[PDB]
Amino acid sequence: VPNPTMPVKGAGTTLWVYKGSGDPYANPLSDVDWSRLAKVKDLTPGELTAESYDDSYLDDEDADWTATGQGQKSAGDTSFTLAWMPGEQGQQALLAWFNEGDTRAYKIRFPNGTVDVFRGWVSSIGKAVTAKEVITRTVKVTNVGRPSMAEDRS
Amino acid sequence: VPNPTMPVKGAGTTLWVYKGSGDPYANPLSDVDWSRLAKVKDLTPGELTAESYDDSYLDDEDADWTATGQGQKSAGDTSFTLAWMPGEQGQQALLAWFNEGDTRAYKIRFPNGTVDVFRGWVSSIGKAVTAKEVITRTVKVTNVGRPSMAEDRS
Amino acid sequence: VPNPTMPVKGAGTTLWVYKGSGDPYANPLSDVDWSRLAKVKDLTPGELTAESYDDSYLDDEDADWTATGQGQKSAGDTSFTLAWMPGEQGQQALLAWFNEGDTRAYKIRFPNGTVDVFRGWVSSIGKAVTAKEVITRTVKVTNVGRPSMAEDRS
Amino acid sequence: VPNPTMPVKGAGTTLWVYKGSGDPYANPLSDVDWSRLAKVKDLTPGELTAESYDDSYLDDEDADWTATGQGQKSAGDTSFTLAWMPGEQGQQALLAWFNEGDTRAYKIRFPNGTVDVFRGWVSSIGKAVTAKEVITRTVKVTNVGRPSMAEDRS
Amino acid sequence: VPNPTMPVKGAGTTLWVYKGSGDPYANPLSDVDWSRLAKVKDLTPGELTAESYDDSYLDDEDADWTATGQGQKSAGDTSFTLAWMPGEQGQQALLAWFNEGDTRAYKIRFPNGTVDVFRGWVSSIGKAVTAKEVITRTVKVTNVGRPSMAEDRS
Amino acid sequence: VPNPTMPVKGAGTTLWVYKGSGDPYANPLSDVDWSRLAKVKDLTPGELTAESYDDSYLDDEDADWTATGQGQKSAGDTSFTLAWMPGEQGQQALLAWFNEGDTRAYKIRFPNGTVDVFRGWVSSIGKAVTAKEVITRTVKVTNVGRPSMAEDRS
Amino acid sequence: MKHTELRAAVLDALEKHDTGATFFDGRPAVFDEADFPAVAVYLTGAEYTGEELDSDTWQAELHIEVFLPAQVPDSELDAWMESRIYPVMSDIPALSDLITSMVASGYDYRRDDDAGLWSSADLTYVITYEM
Amino acid sequence: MKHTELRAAVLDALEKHDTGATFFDGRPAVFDEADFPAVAVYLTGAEYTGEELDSDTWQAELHIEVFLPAQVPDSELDAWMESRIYPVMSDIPALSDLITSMVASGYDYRRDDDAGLWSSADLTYVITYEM
Amino acid sequence: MKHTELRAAVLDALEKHDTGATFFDGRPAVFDEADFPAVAVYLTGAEYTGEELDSDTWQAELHIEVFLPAQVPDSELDAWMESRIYPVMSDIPALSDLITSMVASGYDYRRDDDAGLWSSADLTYVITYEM
Amino acid sequence: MKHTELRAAVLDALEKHDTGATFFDGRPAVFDEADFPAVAVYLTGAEYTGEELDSDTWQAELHIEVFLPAQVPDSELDAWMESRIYPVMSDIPALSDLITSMVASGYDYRRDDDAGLWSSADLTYVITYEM
Amino acid sequence: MKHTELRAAVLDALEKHDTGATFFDGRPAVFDEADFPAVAVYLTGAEYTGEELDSDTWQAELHIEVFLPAQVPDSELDAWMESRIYPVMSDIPALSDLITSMVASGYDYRRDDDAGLWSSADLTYVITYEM
Amino acid sequence: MKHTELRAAVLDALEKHDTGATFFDGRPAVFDEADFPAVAVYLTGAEYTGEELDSDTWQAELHIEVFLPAQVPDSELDAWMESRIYPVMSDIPALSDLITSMVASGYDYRRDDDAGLWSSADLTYVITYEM
Repeated sequence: VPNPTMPVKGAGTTLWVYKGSGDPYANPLSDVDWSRLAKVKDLTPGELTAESYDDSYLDDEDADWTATGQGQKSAGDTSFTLAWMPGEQGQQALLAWFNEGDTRAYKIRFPNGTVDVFRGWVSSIGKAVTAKEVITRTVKVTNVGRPSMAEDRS
Repeated sequence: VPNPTMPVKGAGTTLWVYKGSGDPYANPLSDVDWSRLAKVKDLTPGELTAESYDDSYLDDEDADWTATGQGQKSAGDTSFTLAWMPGEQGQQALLAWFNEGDTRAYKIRFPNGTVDVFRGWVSSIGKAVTAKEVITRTVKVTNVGRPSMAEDRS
Repeated sequence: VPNPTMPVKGAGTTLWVYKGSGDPYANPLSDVDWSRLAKVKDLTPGELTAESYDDSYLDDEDADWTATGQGQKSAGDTSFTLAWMPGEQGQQALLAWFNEGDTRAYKIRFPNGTVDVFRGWVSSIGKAVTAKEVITRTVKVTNVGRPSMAEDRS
Repeated sequence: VPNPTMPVKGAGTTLWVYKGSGDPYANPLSDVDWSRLAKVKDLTPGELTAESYDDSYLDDEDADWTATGQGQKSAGDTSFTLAWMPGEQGQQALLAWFNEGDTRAYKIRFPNGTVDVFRGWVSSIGKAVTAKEVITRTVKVTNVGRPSMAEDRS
Repeated sequence: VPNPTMPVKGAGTTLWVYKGSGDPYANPLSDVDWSRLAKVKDLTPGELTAESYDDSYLDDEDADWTATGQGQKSAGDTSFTLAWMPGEQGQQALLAWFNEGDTRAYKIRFPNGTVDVFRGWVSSIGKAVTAKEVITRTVKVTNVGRPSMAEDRS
Repeated sequence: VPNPTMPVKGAGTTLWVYKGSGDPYANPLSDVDWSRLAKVKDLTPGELTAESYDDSYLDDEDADWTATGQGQKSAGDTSFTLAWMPGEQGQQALLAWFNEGDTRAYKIRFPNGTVDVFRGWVSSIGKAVTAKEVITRTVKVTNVGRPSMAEDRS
Repeated sequence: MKHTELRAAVLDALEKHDTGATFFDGRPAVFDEADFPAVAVYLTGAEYTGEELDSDTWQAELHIEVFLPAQVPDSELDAWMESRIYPVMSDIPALSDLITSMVASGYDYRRDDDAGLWSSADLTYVITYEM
Repeated sequence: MKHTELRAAVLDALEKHDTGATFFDGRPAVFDEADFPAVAVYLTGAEYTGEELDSDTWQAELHIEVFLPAQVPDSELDAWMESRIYPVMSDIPALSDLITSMVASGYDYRRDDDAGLWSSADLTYVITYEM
Repeated sequence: MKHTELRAAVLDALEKHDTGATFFDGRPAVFDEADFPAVAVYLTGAEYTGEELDSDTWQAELHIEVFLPAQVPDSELDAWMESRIYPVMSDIPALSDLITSMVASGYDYRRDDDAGLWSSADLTYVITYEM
Repeated sequence: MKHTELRAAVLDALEKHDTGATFFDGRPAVFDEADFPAVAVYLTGAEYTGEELDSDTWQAELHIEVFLPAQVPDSELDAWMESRIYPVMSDIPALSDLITSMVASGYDYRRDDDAGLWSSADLTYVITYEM
Repeated sequence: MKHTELRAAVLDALEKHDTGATFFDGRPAVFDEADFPAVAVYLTGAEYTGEELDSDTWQAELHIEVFLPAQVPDSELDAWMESRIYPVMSDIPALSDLITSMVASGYDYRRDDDAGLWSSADLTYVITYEM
Repeated sequence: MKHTELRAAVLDALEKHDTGATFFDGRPAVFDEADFPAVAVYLTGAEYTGEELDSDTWQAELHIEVFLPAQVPDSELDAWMESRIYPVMSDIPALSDLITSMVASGYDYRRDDDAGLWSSADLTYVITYEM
């Protein structure tokens, strides 16, 4: 039984791409109108970050210690790799996403029962060929806007 | 029995976040009005530093050896990683701290019996997913202003 | 039996170079009028990428989170190494390709049954000599224009 | 028995900090009016260096080979780590040294019988915490002015 | 028996330096008027390369994908190390080549039966000394002009 | 018996510093008026080098391949480490060499029977302290002018 | 935590399904041919992980091993490991309270040729808990 | 998935070619001089790979071992290992459904010097599947 | 410091709780079926750490081993190891004077099958002191 | 390719020079005092390299082993190993068709002290071919 | 340099302190129960380190082993190593001439269970000298 | 090159100094208590270095080993290695023509306790030559 208040294991995580019309943030728990990607061999979600803003004047009395405040936040870049399958609809959809410029929505569903949602455009598409291994497809997506985190919903 | 004179081991260190109204430096030994972060897997406290100020005039007799004095000190950045528990109040508090710009006070309580207090804002929120491992939340905090060290109190 | 849907194993990939007259994208499945490179020891196909276009105006309501759009895509660089055979037609063709600047077409045929087509000019030709190992020829190709992926055809 | 004319084994080195009034270089062999730091876990003394002064004109007969002369020498930075003892006098003295910017004198006493003296201000104070290890305090000192080497006295 | 159209292993490669008067490219298979360097411990022939030339006008219809053509080719740098034998005429010739600025022709003779000829000047002369190893002389040559490859002859 | 023709082993190399009046290059085989350093634990003689000079005009017919000629040569930097013996005259001489700006001459005598001579000023002086090892002194010398190589004499 | 509780929980969740086999708790397991289907559960090789600063963490390996007579076809042994033991051990509500993380490890077969009286097959797990 | 299915799928397509050899399914195999050229197939050393996030992955090593009388010439064993087994084992149409990846590993020879009753030679494969 | 006082301190702090067991100080320990629940304490594998420049540091492993009759149930050893030895061993006021650092390490069970007369289980610690 | 013709080629090129010794093709070789020199040739330890994408590659070690009576002087074994076997094995026109790469490896001596009936010395090669 | 000088220099200053024990110089040492407290010094495992270019350097391990009757309590052995041998071995004026560097290594205990006649414990050192 | 020449050169340069000891060339060496010192020289473990592109290079270990009766004091063996075998091997004019590089390695002692008839000590060298 999934429990948001206890640690889980990463196994079982699935990746989804929104296709259709509507608001992706409205019902992230929905599974209708959501394409799915099969057998992701690795998945590293993007790292949220922000840059420092200097808060210092000439009139300030104390200047021994620096003082900075949060500046402009930005969602990171999400990169995952998955088995190369030119026949499936999901990967043809991925290359359609890359070839024509667009910012779509993708979603991550942990075994914990919470759901993480992002919006962005894809930036890189690569392969990996080896004599005795499965051909893999490597994808990197650059996020835009404000992500809807997993625990915004309680 | 805690003993400041003798060396200790790092096992048993706990981290706290100040919530409420008052002066965080007034009673760092206080444990009331202090939220706690549970299940921390790593903790590297920030490293203090300073810049070099050049003290050299052309009127000086000797210039064979450089002469520099301390410049502007600055508290470092504190980073810790902890198990992903989206149901707990502490991590929802962390993400609330991140999305809206603010600077608060966090505290480190060693088993030695001394207490370390900083002030800063959060700069990064990351996550790590693995097939056979617990999902971990990685946090980085950029300190602001002047810290209150452990042995400022005697 | 080749099947695009199922995962494939990397063994069996072959590389071809277009020579002659026609349109390289007209029939990638064709094997006539296509030279072949024999016994490559490694093959890393290029990694498609794109650069960010900043989408920011001072009139916007919120500037907390960055917003960018896809910029100028570009095919990557393809690098492969193969056994040094100075007397063969294919490698003399490679050196003619390098010395006389041209943007020809090369093709990768996976065992999966799909075919990948690129266009570019060669940027590096190198060699590796060892006391107890086969002399090898290392090649790097810089792609140009818009490539023809294997999944455009269905 | 210590002997400066023979190789020595590094074990047994102790470090001292001058406190009080007088001239630090007057008697480096003195042990009165010198505080001591307890059980340093590592100690890497600074590396003296200098920069090149270009000695070139257009009137010189030959310019095939470069010609440079010594420029501005400078003492290095001394870094040592030692066990965290927040209650002891020496480490409170270290933090007083860092917070109120001053340039003092520190000394290294080798088992060989020679004594090394430096002068500088502290540039970094750091800490390291581990699950099953002793909490350590890491210090970096930036030297200033002219050092007094061990073999200046014979 | 040497055969160009088969893989070969690099054992038996010999390096030669042209001394005398004539055209080095006239008969690279010749061994008369060609000094020889003995006891070479490593040999990495130079890597050919080229620069990218941007071919983009604002009048073009499409600018989604970058378009670049070959720029300026250049032979690489060839480096080899060989045992320190100050008595041999070859190494005295090498140091004469270095001290007195000049560009000459050097040649590589593979066991395969083909011959590779370059032209360039020397850029580095190093040495390596070890307690239990043979003193080695390390040389680096910067090619100049156009090389004459192995399979330019058929 | 030393033989310049045959390769030698690195063991037995000794390092010398010239003191007195005369020409160091006159009799490098001399051992009178030459101080000696004792127990060098490592010795890496500096590598000679030169920088490229562009040789290209607008009137040149061929511009596909780059053309460069040798520029300004320069001797390298020689670095050695040796056991710390503050009582010996040689190391007091080294520190006298560093403290006051000067360019002296140092010489390397291989077991092969040849002698290598350099001229330069010292740039770095450091130590290395370890609980279970000999205190070592690290020296780095920056060469000037034209070195007299071991193969200039035959 | 207390190894008694963990083994008790595993055996409780493993007994509910019909197997008709004697179940042994702990290393000492003495049996003749009459009670041949025999399943023994034990913990081995505990260590101090030292993973988290907050509280203690330990690592131990959980073993489920079944005994079947020699010369039984390998196919039959395959069945116990892949049809009976694997589905029950994936989800057990009782374990989730005590164990922070459970990870599978490969099962393996061994036969006795000195005397030819038994042929076992154990399934290995890795347990991370708090003591 | 079920090791029974995989061994059956291998043996079915290994039997259609005429070899005139007794085939043993599974590890236990007992014979004598009369029925001697005997080919046994078994799976050993299963392990949890944990390669992909989506679902389970396991690695097991597939074995095809052939037993021939001692003092048989070596060249005869070469033929059994290359000509008969290696071509058939490359492409099994019924295999591709169950196995995601099958990688060859070298075969090796061993003889019995204790008593001189048997000489075997097994081909080893690496199987990656889903359970 | 000297190993004698360290073992004396640990045995003193371990005897206060009632256990009704015979405690052996040092490596040699000879007994029979009468005084079976014996507990022996010894130090082994001392080494020169060479950690700090100031003064000498050494590492040694501290063992606490308890002997129980063969065929005693496993769960009994579990309790003896955890419930009795672990709580007392965590905090001992006398130790902190001598030992600069004390780290736990896993306990392990060993049984005897050659003759079936004993079955022990020793908890291991790592000690860093100054000599 | 097939191991048979490779050993055939080596033995053919090795027999032309007069040596006056029996040659054994393949691993099994049974001999007595009269047939003392012996000179057996065999292949061992084949593996799948997977170096090139185009086609299959394998590695195997080629052994040439010579038997001489016990208590024969060491220098004789040397003279035999180098002078006879090394020059012929360097260049063989027949091998170059089959073997893509042949690399030497050191020879080694071994004597029998259990009974003192034989002393051998084998030269080892590494072969990279295509199957 | 000359191992005889080094062992003599150790034993001379190891003998001045009153111990009343037979001292053996070199590896061969034969005794019985009468003259039992016996301390033997030997050098083992010499090796060419080649640390410096100027002159030859070697590493050897110095051993000081003491033999005590079997079933002696561990307390007595601790005493010889920590009270009698460690303080004397730290500073020897004679060794200062011959030894460039001498680093301690941990001592260890061992007992004889085959026959129960002896129990020894050797302190180990690492010696770096010039030859 | 030819191992015969190298061993011959070493033995020639080693015999000129008076030693009064039987010298054995090559590994086979049989003797009894009369002709005891019995210095034996042999080469072992030849291998293909593959260091230089120009020509072949090999690595082999040169052994000089002396046999002395058991229970002979350690210091006397020390003498043979330090005062006899070592000084002669530093500079030998004959070797310099054949060997490109000769590097020392530590000598080591060994005694026979199965029967107590011999006690040897070999000095190891590393040889890099051309073949």
